[PDB]
Order: sequence, then structure tokens, then C-alpha cells
Amino acid sequence: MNIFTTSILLIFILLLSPILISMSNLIKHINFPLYTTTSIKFSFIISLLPLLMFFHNNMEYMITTWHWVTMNSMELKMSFKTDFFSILFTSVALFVTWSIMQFSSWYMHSDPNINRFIKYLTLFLITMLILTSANNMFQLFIGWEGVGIMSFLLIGWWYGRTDANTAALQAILYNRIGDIGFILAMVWFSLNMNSWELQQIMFSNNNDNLIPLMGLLIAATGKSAQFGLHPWLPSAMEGPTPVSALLHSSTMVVAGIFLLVRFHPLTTNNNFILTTMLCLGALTTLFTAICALTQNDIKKIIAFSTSSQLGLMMVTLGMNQPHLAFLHICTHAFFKAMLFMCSGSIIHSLADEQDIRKMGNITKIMPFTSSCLVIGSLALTGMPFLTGFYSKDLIIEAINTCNTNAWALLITLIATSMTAMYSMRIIYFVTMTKPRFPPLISINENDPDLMNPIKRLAFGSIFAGFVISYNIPPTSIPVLTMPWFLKTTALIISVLGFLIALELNNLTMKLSMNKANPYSSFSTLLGFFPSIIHRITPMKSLNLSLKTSLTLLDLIWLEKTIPKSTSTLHTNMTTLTTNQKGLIKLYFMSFLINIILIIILYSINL
Amino acid sequence: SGYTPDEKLRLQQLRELRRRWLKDQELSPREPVLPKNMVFKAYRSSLFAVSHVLIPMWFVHYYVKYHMATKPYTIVSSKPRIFPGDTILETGEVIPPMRDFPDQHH
Amino acid sequence: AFCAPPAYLTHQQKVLRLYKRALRHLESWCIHRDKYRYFACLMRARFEEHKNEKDMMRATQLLREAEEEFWQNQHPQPYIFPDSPGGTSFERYECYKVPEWCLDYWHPSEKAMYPDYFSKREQWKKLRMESWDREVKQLQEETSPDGIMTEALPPARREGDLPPLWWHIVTRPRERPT
Amino acid sequence: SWDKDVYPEPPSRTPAPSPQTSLPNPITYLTKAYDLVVDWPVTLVREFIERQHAKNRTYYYHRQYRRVPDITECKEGDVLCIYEAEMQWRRDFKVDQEIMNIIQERLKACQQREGENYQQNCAKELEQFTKVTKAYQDRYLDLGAYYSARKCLAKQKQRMLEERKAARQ
Amino acid sequence: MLKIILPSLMLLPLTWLSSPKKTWTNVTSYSFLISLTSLTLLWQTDENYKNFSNMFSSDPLSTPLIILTAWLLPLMLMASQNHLKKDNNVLQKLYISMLISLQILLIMTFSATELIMFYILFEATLIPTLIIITRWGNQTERLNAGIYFLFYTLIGSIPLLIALILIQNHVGTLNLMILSFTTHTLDASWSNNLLWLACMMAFLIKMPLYGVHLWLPKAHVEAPIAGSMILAAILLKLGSYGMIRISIILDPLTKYMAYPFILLSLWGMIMTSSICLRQTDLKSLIAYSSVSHMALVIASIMIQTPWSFMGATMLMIAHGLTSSLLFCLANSNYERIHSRTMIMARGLQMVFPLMATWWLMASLANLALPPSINLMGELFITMSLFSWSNFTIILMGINIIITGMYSMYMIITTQRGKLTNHMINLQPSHTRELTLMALHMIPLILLTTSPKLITGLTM
Ligand SMILES: CCCCCCCCCCCCCCCCCC(=O)OC[C@H](COP(=O)([O-])OCC[N+](C)(C)C)OC(=O)CCCCCCCCCCCCCCCCC
Ligand SMILES: CCCCCCCCCCCCCCCCCC(=O)OC[C@H](COP(=O)(O)OCCN)OC(=O)CCCCCCCCCCCCCCCCC
Ligand SMILES: CCCCCCCCCCCCCCCCCC(=O)OC[C@H](COP(=O)(O)OCCN)OC(=O)CCCCCCCCCCCCCCCCC
Repeated sequence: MNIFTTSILLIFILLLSPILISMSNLIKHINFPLYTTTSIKFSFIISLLPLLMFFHNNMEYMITTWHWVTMNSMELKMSFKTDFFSILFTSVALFVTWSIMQFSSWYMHSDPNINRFIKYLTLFLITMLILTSANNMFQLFIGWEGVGIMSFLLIGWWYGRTDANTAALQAILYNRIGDIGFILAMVWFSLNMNSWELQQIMFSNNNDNLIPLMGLLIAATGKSAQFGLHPWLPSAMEGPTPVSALLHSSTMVVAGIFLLVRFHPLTTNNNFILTTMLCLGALTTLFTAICALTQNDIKKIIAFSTSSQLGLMMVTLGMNQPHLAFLHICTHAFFKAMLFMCSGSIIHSLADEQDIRKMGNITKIMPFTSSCLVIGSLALTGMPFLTGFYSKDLIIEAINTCNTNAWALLITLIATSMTAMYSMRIIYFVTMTKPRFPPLISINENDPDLMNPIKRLAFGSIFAGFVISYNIPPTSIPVLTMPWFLKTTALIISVLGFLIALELNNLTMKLSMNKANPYSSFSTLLGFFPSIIHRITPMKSLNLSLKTSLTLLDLIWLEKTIPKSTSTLHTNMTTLTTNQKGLIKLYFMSFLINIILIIILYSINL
Repeated sequence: SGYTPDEKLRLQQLRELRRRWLKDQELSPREPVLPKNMVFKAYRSSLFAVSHVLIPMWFVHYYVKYHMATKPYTIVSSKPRIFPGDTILETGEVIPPMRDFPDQHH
Repeated sequence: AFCAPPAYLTHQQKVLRLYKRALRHLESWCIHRDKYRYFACLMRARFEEHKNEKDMMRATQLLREAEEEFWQNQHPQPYIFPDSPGGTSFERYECYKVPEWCLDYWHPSEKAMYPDYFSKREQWKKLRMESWDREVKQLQEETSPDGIMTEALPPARREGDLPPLWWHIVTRPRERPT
Repeated sequence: SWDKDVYPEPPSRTPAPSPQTSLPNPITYLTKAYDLVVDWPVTLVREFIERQHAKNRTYYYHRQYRRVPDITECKEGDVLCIYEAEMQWRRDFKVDQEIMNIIQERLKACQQREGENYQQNCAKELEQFTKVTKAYQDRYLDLGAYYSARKCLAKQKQRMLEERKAARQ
Repeated sequence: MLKIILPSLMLLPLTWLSSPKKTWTNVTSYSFLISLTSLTLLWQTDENYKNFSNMFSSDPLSTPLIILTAWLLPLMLMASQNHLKKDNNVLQKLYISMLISLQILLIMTFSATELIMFYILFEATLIPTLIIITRWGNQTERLNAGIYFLFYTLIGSIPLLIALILIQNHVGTLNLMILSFTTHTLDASWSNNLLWLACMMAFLIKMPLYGVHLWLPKAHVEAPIAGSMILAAILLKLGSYGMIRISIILDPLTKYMAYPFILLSLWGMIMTSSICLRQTDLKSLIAYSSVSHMALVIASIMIQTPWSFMGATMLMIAHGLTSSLLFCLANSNYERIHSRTMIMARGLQMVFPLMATWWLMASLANLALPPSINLMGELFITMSLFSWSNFTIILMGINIIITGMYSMYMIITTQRGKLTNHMINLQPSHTRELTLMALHMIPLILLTTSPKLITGLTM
């Protein structure tokens, strides 16, 4: 009981230690990125210890480490609900972040603020662990906005870039709408159950939770970039590649999905919530796969891959399968960490060049990165017995075998086929064909700081799904008695997508121009949602603000109503009352009128 | 068309001054004027493990055992799984076994 | 960047700009090098076919129709170089392009950390002191009495003289400052 | 320092280890190393601290207030006994707040202890919580920010009058 | 309370008898000691109220305001040290005397046990703010701004005086605890409705309520830094304290006379957040942010939930600290560039990294970052407002969204982006102003660490 809590809070202490070293004025004498990388790997080992303990005895833990404040009949206490989800995501996130910071030490070389970057990544990791392991909604909300703000800073890392600042601002906006949904849910639970404690939420499982479930759904939509609130993720690709990987690929984007997994006992009792979660997830994975089919920037392609897999998780949470969603969280975290790290190595070797139209012959010129990229693409598509086979295939069988929306099922299968097709597009236009990059060869991937995190993430993306899924305690009973076309559905549609995209890429190789069609224009131009919404909603908002609020109300009509009207009235009265001609004749006539008036009031008063 | 002679001469003079400025941006070899390794397993990682882990582990263990277990409901854990045929360590009673399992086709 | 835009773009300049934009969008569509070379040779053949026009009103109409076709058949995501506006590395290092006048505000200890570079810095400052009045006189002398003037600037017209307004051009921060 | 009379906890029932496999248990190995490296020096330091405490031991007492006359036997306008009854009421209000906190911690501890059986084995804790929140809603709800003994008495009198009117039929 | 009032009173002979090369040092150090002495009012080991005398008392609500004022006075001297360096010694000592008079009269105002004494000290505090804004303001609109501020506040405060004298004649003593104990219900007649409006509108002007908020932006813009601090951090909260003190004797008709002011506050914080989005002046933008935050305070105080009163208290203290910090950062930029334009200075993250860090933490406190007392105030106000009516969450959500937008718009257009390289008159940093930002931001961290001090009367 002591070693478990000591290990968890030691993970937290080892996370907070490089921040104190950063503010303790000894960075100029030590190697801060290497020190932080060693700190994260040690945090991963002391995180591996309760992973083994929970895999043995399945002990479920609550730790109240610090009583913050007692507020009549409501105690805000800093507490951790050490879950299965909390333990496994802690281990996976620490392993991934160790890989990302080693890759960051390689990639952010010749950068004046490499220590600033490393400290920002560490602070983001601390906030993400707070969000993941938090027991009460206030602490989870602390983690939520800490992650959001550090995402803002890391997107606007290159603060001299107007596009980076704009992308960070709109990421803040969509995360803020998610925060509004979270605040609605938090306030409803505070009013109806006197606490933000998940135990009292579990006791709240047996009533109508429609309003707080709607709030949590809005919060998860904002955080996980589902449809309506999606484009902040592909805009958030603007920042550096390790930020892209760690933030937008593995840890932050699955926070809303993680929140839904946390509130899954409430989710199971509301059928309307389950149906709208399923429909929203199917729509967003279909739309994001459609967008991913025709992008040219490799980071944008794998970002829309991230959003489509998040839509798959959101579908899985539309089903009563939260543990499958969390397994896909860990699986997806591994895949996108390795894929993004490979893409960043490609970009650095090709000198900050990002779109796939100026790449090629990568299999021959960068064999290690090519092999790891092929591993990531195959395992993301769902090659059997890799890490993705133990989550994605079970999701496909679950949606094929349980009662769902038919259109959601169909577009989920088509989205999986599109996942195969854009993975083929990545493989073809990067690792195949002839070179298209500028001639000067500056490729040097022989750095150990580059190779070793990709090796660790390759071992993850090969074996971690198998090891984890065989170590999961049995829950959410799958169905295995099912027809052969339903059983091999995911593999069949993945092979079909690979073949279709291969022949389409060969048709692009064929020497003929074709007139573009509105389907490809819709897919390449982001579905027109960013252009249309980001032009009409800010214009109406700021136009209403300036034209009505400030100008009309404050600078015109409240001034015309109270103060200038009072001043004008008193000015008119004082001019009218002291426009005196200065004649004693008129003054004495006025005095006579006053005398007559006072006699009249005396006569009427008596 | 091409360069007019005035702007051509201006760019040549400006570029020559740019060459001079960029050459003057160089650093002399004395600038800036500033005012037990063993093996990695035995000193690089061992000292880190015994310094930045062991003392924090001591402090956390002290705080956990002497400021959380002394309080009632700080560390609350679920009941462990109890199976038939198991022996309870704390109580000492053995759980009776299951029924006869009529289906053994697989 | 190093030359100021004129009052208007001529027809020949507009034709060249349309040709370059059309070939860039053609490479964005074609991707493969042999395919782009084939279709770019076709586009060059089209431009050479419409090259010899004398009426010039028919040429303006042809230019309008050609750029209308270009706007109909332009790539939704044309290829942009990373340093180009709208690219990925555009304005990435403006956060590192620190202007040179902060060395005037540097502490004497930080100045003593780099003695020779700072000594060259006051040599450059003294040269600027000596050249400013002469280049102001040159700018006042070479200004035309008419209201016509462009944004172009004169060069130095004699020995021992510097081009007018040379400081912000010569002492600009590097595009790779670190 | 805490007592099971006010923080009830069922006795733990852990099963004996029955390792079918022949592989060593890394949790047991790391736990034994963890005690031998960490727990022994920590308990040595705490024993030194505790014997220093025993060398310099001091005592403190829990303050108790006698019952002043309640606001019902208290004349209006006579602000002395108004004040005494009002601060007694505020003290009892704070005590009831902490009683609510105690019951809420009991409910949370029950839910975390039972885990998957919380819908059945936490019936007594949920019943106690429901009864105490019904009593709290009867005595302190909807008083406002300027809650007082007079407002609580008015609300109680209104509730009693409503109950008496409903008890006629 | 006398042990805090008397040495603050004796600060004035120290100011007028100190050497011209020692006046700032002596007054700043001794006012820091005044704040340290004023920290003793937090010794509340009992539910009983600290009634020091028949005239002065301390309260769980009055104590944080007194400590805040005593803390801002040395910070006020620090901010006023720079723009008076080219100024006469007699006028410097006069300005220090005006600030010390503010600090003294505000401690007596918050610690007064009598509402008529509270009113006397209310516009006794109004006078030196007028003098500071009118004499040491920079632009030509300072005279108009002083006229607007004074006459909004006095046309508010006259019916408050009539209502106070009527309450004194009706009850007998107007003592706060006697009123709180022998509070009598109102008959919900027209006379009682007009009396309620008379005793409410003064504090509603001082808040300021939406529609009558027009004196605040121009006074904050044309005011000096110490005037901006005293207004945005003490005087609005003084109107807050006035409503909290006066609302006890207004039952039951406040439950329906609260209706227009709640709507005005919610729609007005939305309106002023929109103005913050489309505002071209930094001081104006911070002023309208202050108007929105005090509109939240109005909504909480008028819905009269205990959770709402607590959220109003924590929002009082948190918004005072973060608004003073925001005005300090704006004034540092103003003393750098001699301009107040929002868009003119852009890339200050490059030249001033530590000041941009202070900018970032100030804006994060402004936009309610967890677990700060700012967000605790807004979240508990949100909870109480949703309890009052479930459809308030839409207006709260719009307000919070636009709040995040204007805070990040501040950060992006004042720190991020390319540097305006033509501003060669950018001195690196003063240790004085960096110390000013640190002394503004550290108490926010400490009150975040321990939020039980500023919970207020209800809990
Ligand atoms: C800043 C806001 C300015 C505008 C609003 C001003 C306040 C509006 C509400 C209060 C009424 C006016 C002030 C009266 C103060 C005393 C109230 C009181 O005691 O009420 C109970 C009393 C009644 O006392 P009573 O309770 O004893 O009633 C008798 C009851 N029996 C018989 C049963 C015992 O109400 C009044 O006497 C009110 C009469 C007011 C008449 C004069 C009003 C003049 C104009 C005022 C506003 C001027 C400034 C703004 C002009 C426009 C600017 C754009
Ligand atoms: C089957 C069911 C389907 C259901 C579908 C439901 C869809 C719901 C959609 C809800 C959200 C819609 C509004 C989103 C607005 C986003 C605005 C934004 O951030 O735009 C960014 C834009 C510039 O960015 P961009 O154009 O993308 O990139 C330029 C790169 N050079 O512009 C900017 O950066 C401008 C900077 C900000 C200006 C101020 C904005 C203030 C907005 C206040 C909004 C208040 C009301 C919010 C209501 C939310 C309701 C959910
Ligand atoms: C939503 C709520 C709605 C309800 C509440 C509404 C009321 C809110 C509070 C009222 C605020 C009023 C503000 C008045 C001052 C602003 C006007 C002003 O500044 O006017 C200046 C002007 C003189 O300007 P001057 O300096 O000469 O020249 C310009 C530059 N040299 O001045 C003039 O020309 C004349 C100024 C006269 C003095 C004005 C201040 C005193 C007003 C007394 C009002 C009495 C009302 C009752 C009268 C009896 C009944 C009819």
C-alpha cells in the first residue's frame, strides 16, 4: 500500500524536478535536455512498477495526498484516482514522452531556446499526468487547461510567425468551447451531488444525467477535435514536429476520449447520448479520412489520420466499449509518436521541406526511417498481430456485430478503407518513385539520438499491443461467433484500400492531365469548413462587437442618454434662467409677479 | 527588362557593404571572453539514481506512511479478488470450491 | 524584395507572371518530373503559339481568357517553398532576428565579453556618423522638381561616399541568425 | 489517530499467494528491496523524531462551549442574547457542515472499497447519506447568503405549519 | 484597527519631513511595514467577528480588502517613482500624501461599523482620486474624465445618503450588527422599492453597472498608474462591499428587484468583452475587462447565494491583483513608447523576455486559469448563477469564450509577432518595475495556495 503511492507520487516528483532545476539557476553548468530525458526514463521505470502490480492483483486505488480547502459541505482536496486507465496511460505517455524528448534533443539543435522547449514539454507532461490521474473534476480541469495553455505556447513556439500565432489562437478557441461544456457538466454535478468526486458521480449513475453528459460530450468534442470543432488540430500542425507528435498525436488529443472513458458508467445508462456519440464519431472519422485522402503536407496527412482514429475511438465509445477505446488510445499513441518522429526525421533530412510532392526514393536513401515508417503505416492500417490488430480489429468486429446505426457502420468501414488509402498515399509518394527533392544531399540520420527513440517506438508498435492486451483483466466480453465476411472485414477493406490507392497512384503516374472534380476540391480544401466558418464567424463577431457594442452603445447612445443629455438640459436651463437683460424695471415687474403669486398661494392655502 | 545602371550600382555598393558587415559579424578566437567519469552505468546513471531518485523516494515514503496512513480515508483501495479454493490471509477461512462443471466439451 | 514595385504592371510583365504561375501550378498538379516536363513543354508551346500578336487588344483579351482558364484549373494546394509566404518556414526566425540596436543597451560587462566585435561596431557607427550628412545632401540634390518620383534610390556618385539610406539594408538581421 | 467508530472500515480479506508458475515475482523482489533500502531508514528517522517528541511532549485540549439560551427563549430587539444565540447557531452550522463532510467521505470510501459491488454493498452508506441530506435540506436549505438563527427558525416554523395543515386531513 | 490607522497617519509627517533623497525609500519601507502590521487581522481563530472598538471592526470580508489596500500602497509608490523623476519635490511629496490619504481612508472605510461613517469615508476617498487623476493625468481629457467619474458617483451617492438617514430614523442607530440582528422585513410597497433603489444605485454606479459604466474607461485611461490601481483594485470592490453590507436589511423584495440588474450585468459583461475584442487602447481594454468582472460580481451579489457571495469575494481580491498587474504592464509599455495604442508595440517578447513572462501570467490569471482564485471566483459564481437559473450558462459561456479571446489577443498583439524595430528607445528593464510585477504576482500564487483566507462571510 505504501510502495504503490510512493511510486505514483515519485513519478510526479521526478516530473516536477527539472522545472525546479530550470528555475534554480544551474542550467548553464549542466546538460538540461539529457538530464530531463534521464528524468523521464526514470519516471517511466517507476511508472512500470505499479503497472506490474496492477497486472498482478488488479488493486484499484484512491490517494488523497493533500486537503486543499473545506467549503461548508464540500471539500476540495487534491486527490488521485489511480485507475487501470490512469496506470496504463501513465506508463504509455512516459515512454512516448521519453522518445519525444530524445528526438527533441536531436531535432531542436542549433536552437537558442532548446532548454525552454524541453521545459515546456516537461510542463505539458506534468499537466497531462494531472489530467489523466486526477480523481476530482477540479483537478482534472486544472490538467485540462494546463494542457490547453501549454499547447497554445508550443504551437506558438515560433512566435514570430503570424500563422503559428493564429493557429494557437484558434486551438485556444476550440479548447475554450470544450471548456464551456466541461464547466456546464461540472456545475451540474456540483449542484446535484455536492461534489466533483467520481465516487459521488458513481452514486449519481442512477438518475437523468442528460445535461452533464451533453456537457461532457461538448468538452470531449472540443478536446478531441470531432466534427464541428475539428480544424484546430490540422492548424495546430503549424508548430514543431516533437510538439506535433507528443501534443497532437498521442497524449492531448485523446483527453476528451479519456474523459468519456472516465464517465462511461454514466454513458452506458443514456441511449440518446450513446447514439449521438456514435453518429458524431462516424461522421468525424469519415470527414477526416476524406480530408486526409488529398493533402500534400505529410504532417497534415498524419494529423487527419490522428483525427480519424479519434473518430474511431469516438465510435467505440458510442458503443458500450470504453476499454476498447482506451486500448486504442495507447495503441494510437504508440503509432502516431513513431510516425510523426519518422516524418520529422524526413523533414530535417530534407531541410525543412514538408509536402510529399518534393520527396521520393526514401526507401533507398533513408532505409531505417523508411522501415520504421512502413511499420507504422502497416500497423496503423491494421496488419494482423501488430499493435493495431488488438484494438482496431476488435472495434471493427464490435461495430459489425452489435446494434448500431447502419449509416454509421457503413461510413466507419469506408473510413477504414480510406485509412488504408492515405497510408498507401504516404508510402507511395514518400518511400517510392523517383527523387523529387532539391539535388543537394544533406541526409544524415546516423545520430543515435535520432535512431534510439524510433527503435523504442518500433518495439512498442510491434509488441506493446500484444503484451498489453494479454495483460488486460477480462472485461467487455467480445463476440467471436460471427460470419467469415464479418470477421475478416477489416483486413479485407484494408487490402482493398491498399490496392485501390496503388492503382490510383499508378494512374497519377500515367501521362495524362485530367480536369479536377468537386469531390477532390472538397477533400483538398478541408471540406470548406475552415474557410467558410473561420471567415464568417470571426467577421460577424468582430463586426457586431465594433459596429454595435463599442461604437453604438458606449460611444453614441449611453453618452447621448445619461451624461450629455443631463449636461445639455442643465445648460439650456441655466441659459434660459440667466439670460437677464439687467433692467431694474423688469426685475421689479418680476418682483410684483412674485408678490401676486405668494398672495395667491396664501389665499389657496389658508 | 534588366537593371537600370543606377539601381545596379546601388545594389553592387550595398552588397559590398553587406559583405563587409557580415565579415565583421565574425568572432575572434578569444571571444567570448569568459571570466571521475568512470563508465555510464557506474557513475552517470548510478549517481543520478542514488541522488535524484533515492532521496525523493525517501521523502515521499515518509510523507505517505507518516502523513497519509495516519489519516482515515487518504489511501483507500478496492477489495482484492477472492476466488474459490483460496485461503484468506487475514481471516484464515478457506473459500469453498465451485460446482461440478457439467460442460467439458472444450 | 530587393526591388520596389512600379506604378503598374506592364502587359509583358503580366504575361510572364501568368506563365510562371501556370507552370508552378502545373508542377503542383503533375508531381512527377517527366510528366511536368511534358506538360510544361506543352504550355510553353501554347505561349509561343500566342506569342506573335500585333493588335495587342486581342492579346489583352487572350491574356484575360488564359488567366480565367488558370483560375478555373488552379491547384487547391499549389506547391509553396518553405521560405515563401504561405509556406511552412516563412517568418519562422523573425523571433530570432534581433535588431542591432540592443547592443547599444547592452551592459559594459556583456560588451567586455566581446571586445573586438564591439570595437568594429563603433567603427561602423562612426562610418555611419560621417556618411549620414553627405547622403542626406545627395538625396536632397537628386530629388526631381516634378512630383514624379519612384521608390528607387540613387547610388553613391563619387569615391569615399556611401549609397543613401544604406543602414537598414546593410545591417539587417540574417535569415539564419543562429 | 483516527477511530473506526467515526471512520468505519471493514477488515481486509486478502487471499494467500498460490503461484502456479515457477517464475520469480519481480513485485516481491522489488518490494523486499524497497523495504530494505527505503522503509528501514525512513522508520529510523521517524523513530528518532518520535523519541524527540517524547522528550519534548506537550498537550492541547479540544475547546467545549456550554449551551447558551436558544433564540426561541430569546426576546427580539435585546441584541445581547440575540447575539449569543446567533453565534451558537453559526457554530452549530459549521459543525453540521463538517458532519456533512464526514458522511461524504464515508460514502466515497465505501464506493472506492467496494468498486464493482458499490451498487449493493453501499446501501447502508447511501441510506445514511440520504437521511442526513434530507435532514440538512429540512434545516438549512434556501436560507440565503445572510443565513441566521432567525431565518432558520422562520423556515422551521413555516415547515411545521405546513406539516400541521397537511396532518389535519 | 487603530494600530494600523495611526502609523499610516504618521506616514504623512514622515513624507513631509524626510529628505528629498530619502522620501521614497522611507515611505516605501514603512508602508511595507504597514502591510505587515495589517496582516494581523487574519488571526481569526473563532467564528466571532473582530470588533476592535465601538467604531472600528474587522470581518472575514473586510480583512482581505484592508490587507489588499495596505499591500498596494508601497506598490503604488513604486509605480509612481518613475514618472515623477522630473517633477518638483513639493509635488512629489504631495502625491505621496495623496496616496497615503487613499490608503488611510480606505482602511477606515472598510473597517467602519457604521454605514453613515462608511458613506463619509466613501466620498472622502472620492476626493483624492479626483485630485490625482486631474493633476497628474497626462492627456487633455483628464478633466472631463474626472468630471464624469465624480458626478456619476455623486448622483449615485446622494440617494444613498437619503436612504441611510431614513433607515437611521426608522431603526434608531444604523449600527451594522444591530441592523443585522434586528432586521425587519419590508412590506414590498412602492416606498420600500424606491428606498431599495436609493440604497442600491450608489454602489451600482461605483461597481460600475452596465449602462452607467462610461466613467470608468476614460478615468482609467487618463488616470496615472496609481489612480488606475486604486480605481480598478479598491474602489469597485468598495462598491461591492457596500452592496454586501447594505443587502441584509433589504429582504424580501430584493428577490424581484434583483431582476433588471442581473440581466444588465450578464449582457453587459458580454458587451464589454466584445468591446475588449474590438478595442484599440490597452488601458481601455483592461478597463472593460474590469467592467465585465465587476458585472460578474453584481450577478453574484444580486442572486445572493452564499456560494455567490464567496465567489464575489474571491473575484474581488483576484481581479484587484490581476488588474493592478495588467495596468502596471501597460504603464511600463507606455513609459517605454510614450503611446497607448494597442497595436503599435508588437514584438516585445523578443526584447523583454521576463516582462513578456509577467504579461503571460497576468493574462492567464485574467482568463481564469486553474487553480487560481480568479477561476475559483468565476466558477463558484457560475455554479450559483446556474442554480438561480439554468439558462445563465449560455451567457456565462459566451463571456468566458470572449474573455479567453481578448486575453490571448492582448498577448499575441503585444508580445508575439515581429518586432517593431523602429522603437530604438526601448530600455531593457527596471528592477523597480520587475519587482512591481513580482510583488503583484506572488500574492496571487500564495492566495491560490491557500484560498480559505478570502472566502468571505458565508464560508
Ligand atoms: C445614479 C442614479 C440616478 C437615478 C436614480 C436615482 C435613485 C432612484 C430611486 C430613488 C428615488 C430618488 C431618490 C430618493 C432617495 C430616498 C428614497 C426613499 O427614502 O424612498 C422612500 C421614500 C418614501 O418614504 P416612506 O417609506 O416614509 O414612505 C411613507 C410611507 N408611510 C406613509 C406608510 C409611512 O421615497 C421618497 O420619498 C422618494 C421621493 C423622491 C422624489 C424626488 C426624486 C428626484 C429625482 C431623483 C433622481 C435625480 C438624479 C437623476 C436624474 C436623471 C439623470 C440622467
Ligand atoms: C451532424 C451534426 C453536425 C453539427 C455541426 C455543429 C457545428 C458547430 C460549430 C461550432 C463552432 C463554430 C465557430 C468556430 C469559430 C472559429 C473561429 C476561428 O478561430 O477562426 C480562425 C480564423 C483564422 O484562422 P484560419 O482562417 O483557420 O487560418 C488562417 C491561416 N493563415 O480567425 C481568427 O483567428 C480570428 C481570431 C478570433 C476573433 C474573435 C472570435 C470571437 C468568437 C466569439 C464566439 C462567441 C459565441 C460562441 C458560440 C459557440 C457555440 C458552440
Ligand atoms: C441604467 C440606469 C439609468 C438611471 C441612472 C442614470 C444616472 C446616472 C448618473 C448620472 C451621471 C451624470 C453625469 C454628468 C456629468 C457629465 C456631463 C459633463 O461632463 O458635462 C460637462 C459640461 C461642461 O463642460 P465644460 O467643461 O464647460 O466644457 C467642455 C470642455 N471645456 O457640463 C454642462 O454643460 C452642464 C453640467 C451640469 C452638471 C452635471 C452634473 C450634475 C447633474 C445634476 C442632476 C440633477 C437631477 C435632478 C434635478 C431635479 C429634478 C428635475
